[PDB]
Amino acid sequence: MNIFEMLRIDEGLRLKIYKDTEGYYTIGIGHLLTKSPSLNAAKSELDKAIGRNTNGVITKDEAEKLFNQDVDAAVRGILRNAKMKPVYDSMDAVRRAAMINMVFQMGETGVAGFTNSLRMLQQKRWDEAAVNLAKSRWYNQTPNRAKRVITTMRTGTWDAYK
Ligand SMILES: [Cl-]
Ligand SMILES: [Cl-]
Repeated sequence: MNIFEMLRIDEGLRLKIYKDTEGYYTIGIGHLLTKSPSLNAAKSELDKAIGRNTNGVITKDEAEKLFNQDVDAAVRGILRNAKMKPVYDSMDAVRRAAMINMVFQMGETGVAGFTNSLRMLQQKRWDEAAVNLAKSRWYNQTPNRAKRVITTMRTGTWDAYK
């Protein structure tokens, strides 16, 4: 298991524009296109991203290319974030993967405001952080996924994903 497989499980794969859990236009493996209500807008954003006239449908290969770029960007966002980087650097590999999953889902910004959880994580106070992370809108909206990520962070193993 690794970040890629892990996220491909949490996000799924869809080759036609779809609405995500928040009602936003998405495609591929969790690639958010736009927070706007317009599909035309979404379609425009897709075509710019892919570099062709897609008409709202992409191939598997294209989905994977967006996904790779998105994972890469999530990492780099963490490393560039003054609140997040030291937390991340302090952790082992499995737990770093849990953190990338979160930033992938919620944006660097969204994750950088879990101040309290970040501190506990950095202190290696796992059960506590786990409890704190569940006290969030994130957990109340997408509970099944949040638990998976939260157990991974908690245990530092991939059991939630087997
Ligand atoms: Cl893009
Ligand atoms: Cl979920």
